[PDB]
Amino acid sequence: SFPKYEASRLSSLPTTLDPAEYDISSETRKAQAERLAIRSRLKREYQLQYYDPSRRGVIEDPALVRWTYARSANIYPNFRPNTKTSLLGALFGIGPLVFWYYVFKTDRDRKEKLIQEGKLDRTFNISY
Amino acid sequence: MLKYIIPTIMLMPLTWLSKNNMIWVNSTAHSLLISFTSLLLMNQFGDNSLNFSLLFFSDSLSTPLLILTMWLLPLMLMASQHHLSKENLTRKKLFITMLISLQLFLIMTFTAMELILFYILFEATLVPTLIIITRWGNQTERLNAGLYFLFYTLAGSLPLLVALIYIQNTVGSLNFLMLQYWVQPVHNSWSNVFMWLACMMAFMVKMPLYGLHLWLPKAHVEAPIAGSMVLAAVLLKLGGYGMLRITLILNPMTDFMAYPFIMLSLWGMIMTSSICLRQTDLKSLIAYSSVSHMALVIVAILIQTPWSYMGATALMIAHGLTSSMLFCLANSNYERIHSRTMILARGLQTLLPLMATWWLLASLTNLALPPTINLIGELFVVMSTFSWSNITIILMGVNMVITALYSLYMLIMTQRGKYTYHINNISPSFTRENALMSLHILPLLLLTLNPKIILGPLY
Amino acid sequence: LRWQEDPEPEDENLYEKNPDSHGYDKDPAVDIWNMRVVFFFGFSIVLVLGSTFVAYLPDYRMQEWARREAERLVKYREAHGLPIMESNCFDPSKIQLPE
Amino acid sequence: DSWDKDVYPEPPRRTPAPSPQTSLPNPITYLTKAFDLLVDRPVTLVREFIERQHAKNKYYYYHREFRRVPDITECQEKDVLCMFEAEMQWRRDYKVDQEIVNIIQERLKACQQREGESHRQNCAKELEQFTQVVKAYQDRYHDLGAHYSARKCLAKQKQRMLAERKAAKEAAAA
Amino acid sequence: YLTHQQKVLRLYKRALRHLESWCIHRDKYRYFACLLRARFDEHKNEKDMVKATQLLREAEEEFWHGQHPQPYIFPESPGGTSYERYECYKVPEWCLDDWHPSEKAMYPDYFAKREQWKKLRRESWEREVKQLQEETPVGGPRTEALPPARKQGDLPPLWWHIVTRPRERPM
Amino acid sequence: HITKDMLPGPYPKTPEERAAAAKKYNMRVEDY
Amino acid sequence: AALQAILYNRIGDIGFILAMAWFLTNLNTWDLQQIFMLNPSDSNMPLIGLALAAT
Amino acid sequence: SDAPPLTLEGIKDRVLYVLKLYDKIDPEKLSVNSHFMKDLGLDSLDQVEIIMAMEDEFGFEIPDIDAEKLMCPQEIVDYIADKKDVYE
Amino acid sequence: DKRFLKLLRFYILLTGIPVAIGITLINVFIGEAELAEIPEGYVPEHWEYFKHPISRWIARTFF
Amino acid sequence: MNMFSSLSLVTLLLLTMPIMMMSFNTYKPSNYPLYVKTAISYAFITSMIPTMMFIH
Amino acid sequence: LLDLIWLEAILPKTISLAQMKASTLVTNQKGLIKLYFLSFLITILISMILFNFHE
Ligand SMILES: C[C@H](CCC(=O)O)[C@H]1CC[C@H]2[C@@H]3[C@H](O)C[C@@H]4C[C@H](O)CC[C@]4(C)[C@H]3C[C@H](O)[C@]12C
Ligand SMILES: [Zn+2]
Repeated sequence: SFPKYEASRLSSLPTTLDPAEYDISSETRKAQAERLAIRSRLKREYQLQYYDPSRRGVIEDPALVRWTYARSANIYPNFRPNTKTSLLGALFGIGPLVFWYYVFKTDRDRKEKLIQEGKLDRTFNISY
Repeated sequence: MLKYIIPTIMLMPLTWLSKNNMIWVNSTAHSLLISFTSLLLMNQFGDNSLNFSLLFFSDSLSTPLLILTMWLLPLMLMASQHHLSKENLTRKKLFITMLISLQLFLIMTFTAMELILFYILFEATLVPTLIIITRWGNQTERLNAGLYFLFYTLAGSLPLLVALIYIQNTVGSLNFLMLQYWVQPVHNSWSNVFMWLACMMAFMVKMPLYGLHLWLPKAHVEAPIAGSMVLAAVLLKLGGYGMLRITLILNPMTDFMAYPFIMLSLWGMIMTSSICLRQTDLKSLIAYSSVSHMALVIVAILIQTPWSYMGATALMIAHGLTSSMLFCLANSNYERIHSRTMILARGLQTLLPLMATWWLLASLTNLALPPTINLIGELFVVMSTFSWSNITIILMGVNMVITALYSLYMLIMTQRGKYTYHINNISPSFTRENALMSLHILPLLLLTLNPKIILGPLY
Repeated sequence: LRWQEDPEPEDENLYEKNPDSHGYDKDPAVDIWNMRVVFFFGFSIVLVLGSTFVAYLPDYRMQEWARREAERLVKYREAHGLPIMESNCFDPSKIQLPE
Repeated sequence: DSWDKDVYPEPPRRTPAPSPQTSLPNPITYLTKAFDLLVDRPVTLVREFIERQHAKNKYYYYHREFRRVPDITECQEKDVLCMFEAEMQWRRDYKVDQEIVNIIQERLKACQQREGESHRQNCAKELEQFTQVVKAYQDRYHDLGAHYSARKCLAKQKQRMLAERKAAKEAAAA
Repeated sequence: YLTHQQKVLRLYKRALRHLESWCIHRDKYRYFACLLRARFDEHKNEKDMVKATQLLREAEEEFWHGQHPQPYIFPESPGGTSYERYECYKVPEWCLDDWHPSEKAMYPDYFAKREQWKKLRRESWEREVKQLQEETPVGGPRTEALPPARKQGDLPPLWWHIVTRPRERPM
Repeated sequence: HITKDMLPGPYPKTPEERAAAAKKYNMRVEDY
Repeated sequence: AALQAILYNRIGDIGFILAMAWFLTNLNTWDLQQIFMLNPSDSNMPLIGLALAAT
Repeated sequence: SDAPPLTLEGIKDRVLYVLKLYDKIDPEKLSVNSHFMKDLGLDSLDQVEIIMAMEDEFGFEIPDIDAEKLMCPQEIVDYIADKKDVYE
Repeated sequence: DKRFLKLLRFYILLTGIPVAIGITLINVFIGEAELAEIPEGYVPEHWEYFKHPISRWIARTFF
Repeated sequence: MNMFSSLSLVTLLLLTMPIMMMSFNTYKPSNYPLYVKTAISYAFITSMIPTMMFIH
Repeated sequence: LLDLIWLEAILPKTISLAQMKASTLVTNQKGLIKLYFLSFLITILISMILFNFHE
């Protein structure tokens, strides 16, 4: 009796239970060899100028430039006003504003009427 | 007000006629003397403002802003000494000339008694501001930032010019002393709904208001050190200051025309504050923080109550001495590693022990830690808005929680943690950098002893 | 190449040529004096004398005067058995209401 | 010599006499003597030295008194030289009336502490005065907004008077 | 990757530490320590790929269902209480170039020998660069392992950041 | 120094663009 | 852990700001001496604010 | 931290001590360069338990990637000396 | 970092000590003023409505 | 009351003395831990006199 | 979405885009004397007929 472990985006599937990690062929093994190839090709480019004694500065990291350039300055050029963007924009953008306008219009109007009729307790309210 | 205009002009003859290795020493010395003499404007009385002549007056709203404006010119000269070391002598002189011109227009903007003179000088602080950003920036995006900055302001200022001229013809004058005793209620009609927007829109783009705020993340990020400090300390308060004066001739229509603007600001705080948590650029994070704090200022002015106007002044002065410090602290890192990304240079509390203390004080003030003047300003606004509507506590409270997350998060990411291994040029902090932060934080804490001098005219 | 452009100049560490540098200028004679004016006028003249000047300002916005004034009125008001504070700011004998 | 006793009332003191009933010593009595000898006595000597210095050079600061002037109700419309006189005076009354309320709030707050657990009953006189001056203040200096002016205050009074004199007709004409 | 031979060993070591948590006591723990070892010996000799993998794959399912929710973690291991407790004192060695002469004259011997190490590093650099170029394949390194020095007068390539690392207890 | 070609950009459509992008980000055409 | 404590304390401080606002508006004071003397009868809101802060 | 400083001599004595108490290794034919596979006849499972015994002796884990690569008491002594920074 | 603090302390106290010394001497030997009723037919100068000697100096010399 | 007031305030100020001395560098290093501990002790005794006057 | 896309989409980007399009229509002329003067005729006929500028 070993109930299945059901994962989610907040509970990753353990590497020791993933089926793909127990069925291994030559073609699958080849990929791991080349993933480690790039993983080792970049290491030396870093370690050739990391260990240099005639260096006083920062090591430019293109992997970081691409990450931050994509996060800020490459969103609009890749935006199509489709239906997903349109509906979400209206719901997220203008949706909250409409909600709060009527929540405060109703309250103030209700609070206005009570003071008009003089049935609101304001005995000691002299700071506003 | 001629005792502060002529000396500020005389800096330019001093700057150009000085020796070639004393332009920074002379300019910094006599700017501080002008700042020292600025204290004479605290002669305010409880009933009548101080009226020097037909052109200039200084009540309690402008005295805190004049002193802050004149106290930054000495600091912006210190901050610019480094990245202008490898610069031609003549261009360095022109750079100082632009800074002195900006101070001259600002000291006159906050003192002008006529609203037309206010508009001319309120608009004249765009030429020197635009030239500093575009000429002496660093990124290619600086040119596109100057365009957004110029046209956002002018797209709203031109309608204002048509309202002030109209008001003079239909009232008789724009002198602010007269308008107190000659103002008449604004009848509710479609014609006046557009007079109201004309008078207010020109000042809600410089605050800035949420929605009309895309020029701030570009101007305050691509601008040099001197431009950013003045931009987020002295040029955002022009809109807030202008509204405090222009809403004198907009009652009772201000009661029902402020709903679309309060809601934008109340929900603009949460939105912009949330955007801080997920920023990769350290300068940008400090740029969005300004929008969040100024949204309290806009709501404070609209609700038109004594407790909002008092806190509104405090939030403007306190924010100026906090944002300016944060930019200077963020720039100290940028003058060593040469990359604005926040996650690149981590663990700096093990290499720069004293500089990790200024971050803390600046960060502590940003999150409104009592009893600093940031808290007094924010507390008062949170009291006035509660009377306006009880439910406002839900929105105002959420901002305080989020504001603590991104202020301390910035502290943790850059300072705490494990230092970067391949960053091997983190030189010890200079005296110049340390003196720059001290002049930001020491004034910001002494005011807590005597806060009455930053609470505006209602006090 | 696409043009004859100078190579990016390496950063200069100001602590090398002048280990006692204050960070202001590359000329040791200039650097010391720049620090002195920043420290002297900035701190001694503005943040010490300035703090004293603000502390000892004459009564600011006559806040104190209103205190003595009120004490006089409260004494007078209670001595003669009048209300401490009226509910009308302007005497309702100089007002002519509509109709 | 000190603050006027009429503005800030203080009930008469009632100090119980000591009633020891044990042979053990009283640490408070001894510590009081030590305090009066190693602390209180030196302080008095220095103050008397400082007090005598002020006697050599004595001078006065006077209380500013404002001659009263016509109020806004006596000012023609758009006559700034008269509205200015009436508005500035009205403001000095706004500042003073605030202090009048503050002095009452000290009295109320003082009584509660002095009365200890019996504050509900023995401070009713102070509380009643507070409920009055607050009502008066709220009538003449409330809901005027941030741009308060004599004109708006007069408008509020002329509005309340209309309701007061209007509502009376229906009630009084029974 | 992890060969099937390596997987069991990791599953054995990790199956003992967790089993140690439940038992706590030495007497009880040793009793079931032997029993666990037997279950690995009763099938170790089999050399069938399908049967071998299935048992290992099936054993992990049992392991997951029985893992202690709060396994013992060493004080300075990943996730432990003292992990990284002393990262705030490991100052990089290059910080000593920025010292003032006043605070270098207090340690004349250490800064005299440091020059010896500094002089050595400059002399041994060009040799290390050359050594890697020839032995590096045409494409590039295909594994993460440096070659040792291959003659007198040389130091192993890329040695400065493995030799001069901060001590585990700087202060 | 980062050149234009070594930055993110528009969504690829053709397999050569996918293969070219996988080299830009230092990955493999099978994982990118 | 350090940031977590700030986050939870700040959430509670919403109740603390709520109570100050209510006392100032409905009693015109922050001192405890005056709050006790005026002894509000409708006090579900200010006291729930303190209860939130206490949590 | 107010604890005795490990020494190259001290570590070597304790590595051999644990092995000499293991009831699968003849004490007399155990030396400082005794391979556990050939020179002593122990499979890979036994080497896993030997590592666990050593770390319990010193109270600091050795990773799996490195643990399998130690098959000699000298290697154990050197590895511990490298983690604790022993130079004498 | 230490050198910066020494300069800040030195200059804060460069004028701090005389100001602390000067303020004390004024209070001990010149003291405050006393409140008096305005004599009949007398118009006090505008710097004769404040208490502290230092404040009356600001009123007379600057404001 | 004369003594009750003075001894209640001196408890608070005494605790701020170590901070003030350390700020302007008016202390001796290597002894601060024993300095701050001693200040608490004398602050504990000074707090008792107000307490005893309350009990009585 | 609400800061880098839509608030950019509505006011700044679309207003600028319209100006670029209009500038093309006004400046995409062919430099013909024949085509310019033929338009002057249309303006006068429009003025006299549609708007009555002749009166
Ligand atoms: C009294 C206390 C411990 C005495 C003891 O346990 O033997 C000692 C330890 C270090 C001392 C302090 C340091 O010597 C630094 C200061 C030097 C002077 O004694 C004045 C106070 C001063 C701050 C001292 C007060 C006190 O005497 C201290 C605090
Ligand atoms: Zn640099």
